Amino acid sequence: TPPQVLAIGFFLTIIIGAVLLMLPISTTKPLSWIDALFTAASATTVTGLAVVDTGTQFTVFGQTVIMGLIQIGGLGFMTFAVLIVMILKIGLKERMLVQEALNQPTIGGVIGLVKVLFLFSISIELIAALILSIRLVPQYGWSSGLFASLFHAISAFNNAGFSLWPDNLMSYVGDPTVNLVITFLFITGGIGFTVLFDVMKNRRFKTFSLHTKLMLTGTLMLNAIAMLTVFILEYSNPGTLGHLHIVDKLWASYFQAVTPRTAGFNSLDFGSMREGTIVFTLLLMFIGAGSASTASGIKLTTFIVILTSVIAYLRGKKETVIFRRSIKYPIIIKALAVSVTSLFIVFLGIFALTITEQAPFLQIVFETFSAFGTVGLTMGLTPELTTAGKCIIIVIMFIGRIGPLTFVFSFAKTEQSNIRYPDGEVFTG
Amino acid sequence: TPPQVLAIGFFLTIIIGAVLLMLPISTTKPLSWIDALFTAASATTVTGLAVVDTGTQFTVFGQTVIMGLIQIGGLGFMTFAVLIVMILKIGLKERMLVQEALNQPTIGGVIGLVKVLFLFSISIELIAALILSIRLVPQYGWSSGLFASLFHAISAFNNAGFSLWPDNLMSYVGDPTVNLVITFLFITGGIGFTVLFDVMKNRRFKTFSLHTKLMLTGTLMLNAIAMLTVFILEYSNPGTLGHLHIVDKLWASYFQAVTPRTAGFNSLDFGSMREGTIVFTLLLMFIGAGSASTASGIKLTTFIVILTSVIAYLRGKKETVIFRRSIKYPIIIKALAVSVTSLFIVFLGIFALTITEQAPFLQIVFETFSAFGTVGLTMGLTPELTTAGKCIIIVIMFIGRIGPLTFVFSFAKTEQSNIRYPDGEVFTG
Amino acid sequence: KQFAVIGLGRFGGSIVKELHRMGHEVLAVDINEEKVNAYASYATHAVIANATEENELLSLGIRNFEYVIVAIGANIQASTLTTLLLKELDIPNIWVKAQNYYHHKVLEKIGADRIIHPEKDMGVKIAQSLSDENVLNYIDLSDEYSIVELLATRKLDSKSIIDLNVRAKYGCTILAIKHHGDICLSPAPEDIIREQDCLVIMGHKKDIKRFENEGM
Amino acid sequence: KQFAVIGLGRFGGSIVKELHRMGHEVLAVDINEEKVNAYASYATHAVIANATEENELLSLGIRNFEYVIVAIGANIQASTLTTLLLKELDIPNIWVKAQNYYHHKVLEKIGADRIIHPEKDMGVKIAQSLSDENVLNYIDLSDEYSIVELLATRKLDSKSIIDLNVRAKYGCTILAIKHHGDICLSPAPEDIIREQDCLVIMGHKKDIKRFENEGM
Amino acid sequence: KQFAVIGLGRFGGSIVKELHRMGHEVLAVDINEEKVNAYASYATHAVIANATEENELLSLGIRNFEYVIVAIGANIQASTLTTLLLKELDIPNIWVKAQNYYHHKVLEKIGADRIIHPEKDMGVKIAQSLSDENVLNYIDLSDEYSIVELLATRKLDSKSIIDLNVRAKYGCTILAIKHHGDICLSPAPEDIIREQDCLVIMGHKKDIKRFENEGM
Amino acid sequence: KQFAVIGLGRFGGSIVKELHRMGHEVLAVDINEEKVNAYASYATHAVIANATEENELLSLGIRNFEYVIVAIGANIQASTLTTLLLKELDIPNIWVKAQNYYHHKVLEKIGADRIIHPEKDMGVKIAQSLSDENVLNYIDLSDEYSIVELLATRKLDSKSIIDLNVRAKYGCTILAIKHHGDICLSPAPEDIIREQDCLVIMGHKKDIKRFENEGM
Ligand SMILES: Nc1ncnc2c1ncn2[C@@H]1O[C@H](COP(=O)(O)OP(=O)(O)OP(=O)(O)O)[C@@H](O)[C@H]1O
Ligand SMILES: Nc1ncnc2c1ncn2[C@@H]1O[C@H](COP(=O)(O)OP(=O)(O)OP(=O)(O)O)[C@@H](O)[C@H]1O
Ligand SMILES: Nc1ncnc2c1ncn2[C@@H]1O[C@H](COP(=O)(O)OP(=O)(O)OP(=O)(O)O)[C@@H](O)[C@H]1O
Ligand SMILES: Nc1ncnc2c1ncn2[C@@H]1O[C@H](COP(=O)(O)OP(=O)(O)OP(=O)(O)O)[C@@H](O)[C@H]1O
Ligand SMILES: [K+]
Ligand SMILES: [K+]
Repeated sequence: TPPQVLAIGFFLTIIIGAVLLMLPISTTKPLSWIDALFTAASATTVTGLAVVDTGTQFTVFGQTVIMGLIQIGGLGFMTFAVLIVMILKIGLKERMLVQEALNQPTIGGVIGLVKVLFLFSISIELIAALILSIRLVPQYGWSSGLFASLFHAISAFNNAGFSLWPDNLMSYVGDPTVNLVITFLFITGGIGFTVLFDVMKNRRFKTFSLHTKLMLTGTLMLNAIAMLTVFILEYSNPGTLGHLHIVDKLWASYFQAVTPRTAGFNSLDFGSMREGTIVFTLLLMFIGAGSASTASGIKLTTFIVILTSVIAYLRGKKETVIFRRSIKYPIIIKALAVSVTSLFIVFLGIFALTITEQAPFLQIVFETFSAFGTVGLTMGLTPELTTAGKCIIIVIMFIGRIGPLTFVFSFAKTEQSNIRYPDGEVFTG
Repeated sequence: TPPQVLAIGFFLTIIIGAVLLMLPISTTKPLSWIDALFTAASATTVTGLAVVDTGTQFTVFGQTVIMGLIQIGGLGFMTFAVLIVMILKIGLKERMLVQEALNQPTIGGVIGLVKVLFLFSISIELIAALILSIRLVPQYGWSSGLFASLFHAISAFNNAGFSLWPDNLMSYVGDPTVNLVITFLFITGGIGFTVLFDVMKNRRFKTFSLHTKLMLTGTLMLNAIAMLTVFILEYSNPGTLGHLHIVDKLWASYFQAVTPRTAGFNSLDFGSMREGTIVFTLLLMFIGAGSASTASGIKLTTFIVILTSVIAYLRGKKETVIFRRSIKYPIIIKALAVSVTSLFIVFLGIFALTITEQAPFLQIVFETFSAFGTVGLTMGLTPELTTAGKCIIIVIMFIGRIGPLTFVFSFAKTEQSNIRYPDGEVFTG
Repeated sequence: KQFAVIGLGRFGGSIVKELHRMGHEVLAVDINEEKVNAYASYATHAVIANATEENELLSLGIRNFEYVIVAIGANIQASTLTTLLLKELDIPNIWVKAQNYYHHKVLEKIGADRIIHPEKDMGVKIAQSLSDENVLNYIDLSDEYSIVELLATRKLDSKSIIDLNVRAKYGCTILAIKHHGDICLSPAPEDIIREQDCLVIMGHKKDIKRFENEGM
Repeated sequence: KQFAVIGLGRFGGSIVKELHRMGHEVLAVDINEEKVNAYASYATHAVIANATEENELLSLGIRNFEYVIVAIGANIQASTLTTLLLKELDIPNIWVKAQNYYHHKVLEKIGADRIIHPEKDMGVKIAQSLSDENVLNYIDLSDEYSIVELLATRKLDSKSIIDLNVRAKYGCTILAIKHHGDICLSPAPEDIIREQDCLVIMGHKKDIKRFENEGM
Repeated sequence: KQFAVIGLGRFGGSIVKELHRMGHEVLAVDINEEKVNAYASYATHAVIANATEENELLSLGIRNFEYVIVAIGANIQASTLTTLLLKELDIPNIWVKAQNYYHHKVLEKIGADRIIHPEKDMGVKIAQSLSDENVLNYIDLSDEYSIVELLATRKLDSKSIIDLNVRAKYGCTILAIKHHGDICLSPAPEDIIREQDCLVIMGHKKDIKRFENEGM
Repeated sequence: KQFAVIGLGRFGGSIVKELHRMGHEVLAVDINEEKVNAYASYATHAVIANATEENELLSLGIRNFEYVIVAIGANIQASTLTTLLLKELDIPNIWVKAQNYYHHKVLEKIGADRIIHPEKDMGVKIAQSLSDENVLNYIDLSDEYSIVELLATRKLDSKSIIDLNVRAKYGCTILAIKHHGDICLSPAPEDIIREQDCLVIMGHKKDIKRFENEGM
């Protein structure tokens, strides 16, 4: 079935990926059973967590395998499947999978979205990454420069989190090129391919879809909240951002407000933040960025819908409405299903890990959220995980990326009861 | 004003309660501004947390003020208001408030519920508490025995959490009388007054309301899960339950499975539990017990509804149905509003406290949940709270008890837009 | 006294609206959702309920009410069933709107405490004012004796109270005069009566119409 | 063991309500939501379902029932389709309500196990009581022989049973007497029969009416 | 600067579609959900609302609008009530669609600012073009004087503007010529007029028809 | 080859059900929700959509289909609009169901690729079988020549294929014989023909009926 095909195919490219990475040519120092599967999974589920450092452990070859898996997961397993066939057409059966894969209600010219998204991807990936990230990165030479400038784009656009070198980009806290060029890439990758195609086509402030409108104003105002949050909280704290010029205090406060959904790049260390900021960063990375998309757990719109729904209820207008175009019921209940599932899974991961591992609590909590949110950010349990803890993070990374729903729908017995039942009074207050 | 009247009246008996407790006659050692308000609030919001120990700091007089406030909050501010007037009738305006206060959809003979609940309360409070807790508690004499046996009932039935003496009842880990007589009291107080009246009247396994049916089977199976959970996890751990006879290992595993919603009594210390159990206890005390009720944050039924709703959606039956009597929509969306509000508040309390205080994370988290859930259980920040931290726990205890909804409805501008708006497509996946 | 208005008609809705303006406790009931929503603001309380279903009536806690008014006048079946329920549920005062003589009869037999024909009653009163262009308003004390408010014709302009007596001539008594809005109650002869001034006379129905003919 | 009542009419609803009062297992089915909700309390179960759709009938687990009653008597199409489904799904006992002779015929041919005309049957019984004001109630043993309950006229007041023998004289036998509520089953001659007492006679239909004519 | 179109008819819907294409602020209102949904894309806003209910009209914030257009032309009751509300709510400009002479009269009396009969008006204009096959389009300057667009017959093919004078002969003046799409505004004599070329004449209504008769 | 069946009638629904059983790609479209739900299992795919709205048709990605079948035969307006849309959207093959001669005409003019009258066609074929009780089934090769399947009368029982020659005698040729289910294709003289066997003859329409008359 459409959900299963998404699942089995996705799982396979992780196994494929793991066997490729465990392969000699890609490893400098011999690699574990569990770690080969974990690192592979995190590239293909575009998470960003790594048990083993990427720049050190993986050969130029293995790092290309990493890019491939990042490319695969970031755009979507099916997207390439369609492209393979396209280049090699196109069935309805196929158009059905694609629609499911790009979480679309309609099958309406959905291959036209696959056409656009891919062409737009490799386009902005190339021009911004190769070109602009070579302006200020051939002080690594050519053999190092052109490969690290490219790798970081494919990782950026796709919201991976994978930086080649040990500092997950702390080195460049202030560098405007790396700041801008990498945020440009990972925010626009984030918001809907819907939003990109819509903005490219319609071209006017007004003529944007209710989705696109919500996404453009939503991503803007949440970023502006989070930046103000990261600034105000981490301003005094000397550990991070205390010892920075008033200007570099921004480039960091900006970046850390923006990276949690769902990029995974470090401008500062996350281990050394006032616990409040971390708490806030948890919420900010439950809510991913966009539904198109590159990745999320429950995606920004979902959050709006459920929130605005409850707000509406509390007033209480009989129907939930944004932007004066009202929101149908089947959206609310799907939102409520996306929401509950994701949270319940994250809770089980937290509960599991406090029994799988001996470690600090907040660190487990941040770790589970970032695993499901395919974020990539840690205060650093990641290298310190138990073999069992790595497993359950691998699971949580798999479900989080594939979507908590389409995972259930893979083993869900589809039951259509046509009969109704009498009303039942039940107090909820 | 039905919501406001509930709120202002409830807030007043806390202020009344605080001024009464700050009064000389009730205190042995002079008491703070903040602490008088906190301890008062916790008795009247039937929470169970105390900054200052109850057995030591409060005179026999002050401990009676504590019982009064516990009685007031446990049954409901309005319940007594109605009784006052009854004994002194009865207007519709009044019947409106009562219905709101006992979270009822209908105003149908709702005073008959007030009649029953009160009479049943003082009835089981007296017979079980005075009599049964005096047959095995006159080992404190008469002046100490007959007062501590009574106090613990009013505290038990009403899900307070307030034990008179320093061990919040650890002393009696094995004592069957205290175990049974106190669980009998705090579980039946918990489940709906609906459930009590219904069981008393209808008297048959078969003829129980959907609510009552859900509550009786719900409370049973969750208790049986939690006991198995507390046992399996805290079995090995020497800190608690490690050094107990296989029989007393039960009386503790039972009690700690049952007390989190929302009693607040200690059979074991919660500070020394494998973090897993605590995580589980968090969830178990987000979900209160019953909606009638004595206390909760988001009540057991609400949890079923939302869960069973998502389960249903995922299958997906077009309508959400339990026990083959289907659940109407207005219940789902209220459940979704109760749910979101409570969780969002608890999150703000956690975020606030990691800024308001220097302390361990898990301990703040457990503290917020238990404050909103009006639980009463701590890993022990309670005495160690900052003056500001005490404030925000007071707020969280106030909202949690009154209901997160009826709180919003007190300052909510009721707007009923009759116009509808066109459909809006929005991706949530 | 607690009031329940079942049926938010033009008649029912006016009772609810008035009793509520007077500041009583009024429960507004109607099967039509839109009607309930409308009278929400103009009642102590509004509820969607089908008054013919017993359990629905108990849910309102109807037994709480001293006075219940059934202002369903178009549907005879709805009205009769509702009132029967109300009598069975031992409501002290049941006031019902009737459609016609026959509907009145059924209500009578099932124990409605007071039956009203708002339209028929207002019909005859308006008809009187149509036929006799002089009578502005009136109230019947009995079948024979009545208090009538009359618009003064030019046949009375600047006439004195004693001068044009009715207490001797027609056996009727003038109770009030309203000139340009100003009111003179139990007026003392002589008083000036201008044209178009409200004259309030009292006596026998036939006697007044005799004064109307010869005086005006 | 298990009963399913499809169609909560006045007839169907009475079967569910009775069988449930007797404390059996009864599934109440109806396409109208409001009907299901109403009989919720008076059935082991209530379900909204369109009995003509197969998948909907399977969802009820209809094959679980020993006896299924189709009390749809106004809609012939609904009734026939439902019963056909039930027979096709191998239900052991199918009892259906029929509208008229023709509907009976269709049901007969599609294998309804027992067909009932509740109205027509009660019609003829009530007509008998109308025509013959003496017969209160009766039961036919065959086309010719019948047990009849008769209201005693003043023509029998303070008469002895053996004195006014029905047996020797008319070939009928008196089975019971009911005076002021008290019941004398299988009475022994002589017994007093007062006016308005229930007299239960048994014999030939023609014989009884001959006794009715000459005795009463 | 703000427009509200109540009633998304063929007429109303065309106003809201045009004004929006011009890029104004237009609120599209309709009681029918399906109509609102349809014009969602072709309006600054769309809202489902019953324009006869006051609270619903206030919810739109109707008092915001400079111009409100009531394009309900089939329902007289809906139209008159709405416009009355709008006038009562002090809207500066109220433009309403009328059904017939009588509906126009009701609107006139309740203070509609401008009343339009889109069908009747377009009727007479089309009728003119039917009767006179030569007149393509026209605009009346008054009851007597008019500017008319005429299709040139073979009676004018390759004729000169100076040669076949309208100014001296008939008292009318030619304003434009359209040959094969190309337009000669204010043409200077002489100019070639081919067959089927749009000739725009101006003068007295009777004068033009005299030219039509004798010239064409 | 991808198929889209708009209108899940008895006709449409049979096409989607068949094409799907053959294992093709079929999109089932219908405005009625209940129809879509029903054919969900019997189609590659089912969607609720109003085929007259363009945006709704694009949402299906209709332009992705090689063959689209409009089996709306009761609503002429629905059918004509839909087919017009499909032609405008450049669908290669549009097969439509027609109601009557006039509907056929409109479809013809708006460029439907093939028009079918499933009822009229099956009408004439069944009528033939009614009139001529011998003809079981047939297929017309042209207006004059036809292959006919005939039920053999006792007039042919145990007759030899050659002995009773149609080839020489009537100018027709026997193609097959079906005795008790067993089939003899292109039979060689002589063969036994029993009563009630299926005889398949081929030739001129008039010629066959002459054989029917004299042979059978
Ligand atoms: N079973 C019912 N329960 C509650 N309300 C009902 C019920 N049936 C009808 N109504 C309401 O009662 C009223 C029925 O009365 P009816 O409106 O049709 O008008 P009326 O009494 O004849 O005269 P008027 O409209 O002038 O008051 C309606 O407002 C209707 O909505
Ligand atoms: N397709 C159906 N499936 C199940 N129940 C149906 C269906 N159609 C109708 N019913 C219900 O079955 C019942 C049959 O009632 P029907 O009114 O149409 O007349 P009736 O049986 O003669 O009524 P009564 O029993 O009072 O004499 C009704 O409750 C009706 O709503
Ligand atoms: N009370 C109302 N409130 C809001 N909208 C209404 C109301 N009454 C009618 N409408 C809408 O306004 C329009 C009224 O137009 P109506 O079609 O029914 O005839 P019409 O004016 O002659 O239509 P047309 O413009 O095509 O000639 C419709 O779109 C209708 O849905
Ligand atoms: N605009 C539409 N878009 C999609 N489906 C439609 C539309 N209009 C009608 N239908 C559906 O087309 C289907 C075909 O039915 P149609 O009623 O119009 O009659 P029909 O051709 O005579 O039926 P049949 O094929 O059994 O003879 C129906 O299910 C109907 O609901
Ligand atoms: K990531
Ligand atoms: K508590």
